[PDB]
Amino acid sequence: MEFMRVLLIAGGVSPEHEVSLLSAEGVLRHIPFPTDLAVIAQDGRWLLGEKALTALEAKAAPEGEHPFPPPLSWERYDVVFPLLHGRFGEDGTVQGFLELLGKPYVGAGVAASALCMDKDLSKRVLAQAGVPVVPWVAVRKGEPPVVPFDPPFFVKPANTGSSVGISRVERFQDLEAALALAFRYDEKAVVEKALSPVRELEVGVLGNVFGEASPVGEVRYEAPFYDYETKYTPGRAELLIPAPLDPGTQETVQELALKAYKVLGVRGMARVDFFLAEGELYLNELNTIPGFTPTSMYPRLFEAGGVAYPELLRRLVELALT
Amino acid sequence: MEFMRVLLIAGGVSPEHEVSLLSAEGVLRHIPFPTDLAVIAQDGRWLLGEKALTALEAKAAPEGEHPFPPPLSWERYDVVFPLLHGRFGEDGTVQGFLELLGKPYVGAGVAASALCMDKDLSKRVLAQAGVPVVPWVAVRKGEPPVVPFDPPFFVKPANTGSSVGISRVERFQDLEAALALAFRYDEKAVVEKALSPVRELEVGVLGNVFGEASPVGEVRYEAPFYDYETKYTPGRAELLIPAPLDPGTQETVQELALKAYKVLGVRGMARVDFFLAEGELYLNELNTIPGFTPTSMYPRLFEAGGVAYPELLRRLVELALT
Repeated sequence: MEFMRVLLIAGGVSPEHEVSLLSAEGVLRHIPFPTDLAVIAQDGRWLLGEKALTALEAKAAPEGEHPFPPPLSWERYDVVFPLLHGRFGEDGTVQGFLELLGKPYVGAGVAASALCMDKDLSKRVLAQAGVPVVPWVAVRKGEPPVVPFDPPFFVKPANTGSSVGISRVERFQDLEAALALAFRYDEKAVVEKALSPVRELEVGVLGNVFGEASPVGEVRYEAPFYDYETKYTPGRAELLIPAPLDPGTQETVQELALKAYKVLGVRGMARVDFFLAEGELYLNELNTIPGFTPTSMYPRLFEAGGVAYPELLRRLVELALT
Repeated sequence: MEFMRVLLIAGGVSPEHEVSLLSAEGVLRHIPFPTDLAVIAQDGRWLLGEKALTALEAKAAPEGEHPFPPPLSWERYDVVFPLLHGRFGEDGTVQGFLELLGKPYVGAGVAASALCMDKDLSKRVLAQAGVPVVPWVAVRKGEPPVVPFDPPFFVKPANTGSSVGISRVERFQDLEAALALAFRYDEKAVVEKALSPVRELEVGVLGNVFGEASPVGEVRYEAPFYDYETKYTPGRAELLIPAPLDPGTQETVQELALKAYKVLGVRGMARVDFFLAEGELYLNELNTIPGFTPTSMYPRLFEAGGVAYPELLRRLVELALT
């Protein structure tokens, strides 16, 4: 039989554009099938063929040669891997386009993608299904906010990512300004109760609707410091795998992740992020297209779960076709 | 100033293709702005310019000349009215495409469109918000059904329309076959408790998120009969406007419709259908792109609400831009 052909799309117009491009190099090298690359420049225009690869020589591609509907053959590929993050990546827009093209693609479908990107709607569905989430309330522009809890809380646009337009309100006197800021990115915002101390845990899921979970990982912040020999050392995000979790908590994180995954009907993959506070777990968010770089959590979690990077990529493609 | 230019897209690949095409003639004649037409043939291919208009000469267009991404200028229009129903019409796919094109369009966005087309997810959100819906349960292929109620119930694929793949189960012995049928159209199905007697009411909403409601209408079936003078007379669907509703029930139907509309963040319009049984109301479904023909309920409801057909069309375009 002939080789199966995959089309990798990377870059994107969201602020996570550089993270995406960074993943491409790794996906191209390890995907177990011949793979072509197409890049979406920060300005929305696409780069195909030669220009796309050259684009991988930089941290970002503000270029763009082809206006949206790119002159791409599409018929030459069995599956499309839209490795794009946030707005115009994980929100169902690209998925919708690919559906109209009749092309099988990696990851969540239109409904699941759009839902998971809306902080309000996703939480409503999860709460309805019995999954714990942090107390929240949605607020729309023009509408009087009615936060049913303490002043320490986050305010953020409902359908965005990368922490853009987000504010941590200390006093109601600031709530007004915070919403006005958020509304600059989405007419709908959400106000979530800020927890403290709290720990962040992340788990990966692989499969169509009924998936398998990876071990649990923890995201820990390392403050900058003055080292005895090297002197100044910058702050850094530390990914702990496996997470130092007590007997039973790991199992509960995994069950909640898989349950939420099944309810929302997610396909292919998802990195589910949680908050752990006072021995209590809270589903924070589901990411249908998690970062895929070597340092990235999702691939490292499954590596610890016994699934090699190339194996992970191969399974994602196979799931797209089933 | 120059005339504003609108692009009407009609037809579609869903079984409601003929209903859509039928609307086009009426929209083209009454939309208060110069409007161009593009038709999506039943085979998925598009018809532009001259061929599109000629297509309006028949009840259906199985033709199609241009493969999906049609050679349409897009830049020549201020707003796009995708008057397509069901699958590849109201499910967020076309909406996603238009978003990537940066084109303002009539009706619900991607999230709301996909949600409203999923019978399971939409009900979960509505139940979460306190809106009454008929008891239901979602069942996925391979999963053991666990219906928490009586045997008389409907079984249907979760994300389809036009009543395709639907079955009315009389006895559990038939449940098996029913799901197998539904799964032929969607890996996820829903089992809803069938009510009886029950009446069907429909209300229209117009606006972005916070809308205004039209008067309430009732859908009544007229059985075929032998007339004294004309003899045989076929069965027919009777649209009663206003619906003969007791004092207070009309007001409750309207409140629930507007509340559901606001929660789901629907934009532009929606025809909300309800079930009335034992003095109890149940939100049946929200249709983001309701039929738009002269006999159609949505336009007639707003006509009764004082909004002329041309006025309705004009407002839909204005909302797309705000």
